[PDB]
Amino acid sequence: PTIAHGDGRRPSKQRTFIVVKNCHKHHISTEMELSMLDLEILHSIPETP
Amino acid sequence: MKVQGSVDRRRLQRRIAGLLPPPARRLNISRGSEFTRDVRGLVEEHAQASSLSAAAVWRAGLLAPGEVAVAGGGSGGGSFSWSGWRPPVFGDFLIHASSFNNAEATGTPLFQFKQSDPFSGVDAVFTPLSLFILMNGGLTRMANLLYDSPATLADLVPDFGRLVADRRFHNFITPVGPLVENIKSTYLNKITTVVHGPVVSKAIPRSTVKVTVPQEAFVDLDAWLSLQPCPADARLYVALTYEEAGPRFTFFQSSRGHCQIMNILRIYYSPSIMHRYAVVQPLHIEELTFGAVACLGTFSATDGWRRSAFNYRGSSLPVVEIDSFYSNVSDWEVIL
Amino acid sequence: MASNEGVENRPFPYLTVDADLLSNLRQSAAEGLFHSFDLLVGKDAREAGI
Amino acid sequence: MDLKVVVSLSSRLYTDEIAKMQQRIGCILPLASTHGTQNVQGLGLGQVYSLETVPDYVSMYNYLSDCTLAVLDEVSVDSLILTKIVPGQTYAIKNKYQPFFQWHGTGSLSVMPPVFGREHATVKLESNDVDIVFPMVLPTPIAEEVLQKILLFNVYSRVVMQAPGNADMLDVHMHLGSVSYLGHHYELALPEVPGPLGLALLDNLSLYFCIMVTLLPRASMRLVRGLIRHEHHDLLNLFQEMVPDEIARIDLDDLSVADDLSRMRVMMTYLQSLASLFNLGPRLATAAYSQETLTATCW
Amino acid sequence: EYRSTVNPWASQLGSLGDIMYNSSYRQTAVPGLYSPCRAFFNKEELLRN
Repeated sequence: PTIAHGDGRRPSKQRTFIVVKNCHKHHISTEMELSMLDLEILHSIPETP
Repeated sequence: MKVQGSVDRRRLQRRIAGLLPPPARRLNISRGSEFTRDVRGLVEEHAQASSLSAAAVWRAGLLAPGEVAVAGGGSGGGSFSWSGWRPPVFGDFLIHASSFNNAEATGTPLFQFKQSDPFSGVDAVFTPLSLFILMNGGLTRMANLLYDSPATLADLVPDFGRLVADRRFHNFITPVGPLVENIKSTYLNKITTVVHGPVVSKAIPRSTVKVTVPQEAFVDLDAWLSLQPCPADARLYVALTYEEAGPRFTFFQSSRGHCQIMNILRIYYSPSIMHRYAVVQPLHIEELTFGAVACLGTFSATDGWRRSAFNYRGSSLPVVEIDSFYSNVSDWEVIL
Repeated sequence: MASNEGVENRPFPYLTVDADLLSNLRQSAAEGLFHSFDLLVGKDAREAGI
Repeated sequence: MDLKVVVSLSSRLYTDEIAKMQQRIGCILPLASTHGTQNVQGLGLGQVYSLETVPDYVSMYNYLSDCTLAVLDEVSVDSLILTKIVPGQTYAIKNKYQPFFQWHGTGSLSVMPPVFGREHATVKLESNDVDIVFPMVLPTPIAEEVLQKILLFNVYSRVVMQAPGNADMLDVHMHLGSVSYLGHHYELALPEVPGPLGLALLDNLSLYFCIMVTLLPRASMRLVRGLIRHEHHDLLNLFQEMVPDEIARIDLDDLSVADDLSRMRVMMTYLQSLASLFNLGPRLATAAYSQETLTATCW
Repeated sequence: EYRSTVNPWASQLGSLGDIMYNSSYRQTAVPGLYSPCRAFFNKEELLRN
């Protein structure tokens, strides 16, 4: 908005601002190692206690 | 209607249906589930052994066309492109039982001297300690316990006087790879190593194999040298060096690269080249050569080569051990 | 490296306790606060054979 | 099994550089770490090749052979997605490097630093305050040709320090300055000061030369002597009627086969190891290339 | 206001201190070490603001 003034001051007419905001992306990762022996005996059927 | 061409639809779809599915990766995760039938299948790796039954062999999947066993028989079969797991290529050697000491670390890298008698049936194979005694605290006390009467090793190599003089000893020695299996027999032993493959134990209850080198000889080339990258792989090398004192054997580790390593080894051997070239031997025709280098395999950087002792005969020897080795031998490159 | 001649890796049935043992642990073993310790990482963090 | 890196940018990039980066999709550039997620600072060749420091061209080679190459796959506002190059896999790679050399089917490619220019390689990311410098790849026959051009300059520029000679600095710039190709001449950017690590590579080369010079076979020397006079050949046209005086002075004794034989045996072992000095970088094998598609299948 | 500088040998463009610590001429320098005077003598670092 604006104010009305008596002097010769140059009147600023209607004004609007258009503003834009944008998205940011974040990534995350971790690593874990496992033994082939465990990954394998996961598959086998155990024969003895 | 006319029989659709020569090709038959609904018959190629079945045949291609088997070829289509690739192996599993990138499964979605839920903390609620946190262990599923889906997560299991992605992890299980299908060991290749059996209990010796016609029905039990079908269970494990040994009778499968691909080079590696695919479990479940036909089920889950036809992927054929999964982590490119390549089986190891084993080698079998017949050895004089008095030449090889049975108390060896099961993982020690081996070297075969190429004999010069045609149509033989036995071979000459040396450990790093056998090579020490042959080439003539530390290895001196320990190698002499393992190998007494060094004559029996000198009998295998009858030209050793001549070969190390003309500086052609290295090209008759071919690296073979770490020990995997050893049968202990009275007269002619039977040794099994692994050449060009993931060094893996063939025993029934699996145990991790780690190649072992005496700490006296093993020299970390990367720390002695000390933005630079941190790559995945690191390599093991051997250097046979003809010096004034005599031939010598050393092991090296670094992840720089071949063209760089051949430069670092010349800087590393600069004190010892000057000495031999001034004290004893200035110059001759054949005697020009200094040494050679070969590559013994690739192992994972950031780890491996812990230190440990080798206990035998009430005395120890400090030894390094490398994990997840992958044997890969190249020929000798002359350094000078 | 450096088991320090005191530890057996046999798979025991361990007992869960509520206490907080993590606090400032890494820099305690690194400087010898306690002898005969072991440090297992990744593939090595598994039960041993029987 | 899974070979993918997600390089995350801290700050959004501008609409002009997302458009410039997309022209490079299918190009190789070496990243520092073999991890699933990374920063942009390890991405390019930019740290070794900066504007504030002189380009060595041999420390840059050593950076490539240590790093892990990757193929750019996808470009967005906040990411760059790549697939790393590991030994036992096959890849599909495009020919999109700016000084344009055309590839053959079933040839071998070579990876070398941006020899032809700093500006040809970089896509400047002024939004993220980084310059992403791509390496230049060539066919193997021409890549070795450029590597030799660069090394001899490190010697001859130093040998000719400040010579008013019209012959000097005009012959060594017309001979070594350019690399010709099919209907083209490509200028090389050569360093004003030959720095270290480039001379230290030529020191190793000399050591091989000091050895080989003592064991040269003489039968070889007497052959060239007879041919430069009696016969006419295109290979020997380099030598004019005049014969190198050194050879007549080196070769005086009569030929003996048993000596030239063992001279050849010792010498051949040095060339076999000499070859390791020249590769100096990663090599690719290409099995299929489409002139129009601009896509190889490298291995 | 009354003086131009305190030391021309560092203020002026081609001067000694500028030569030593400004990036335009330190091509030969080893990139590892840290220079405190870089923030004050570097041109891009001054004009970034």
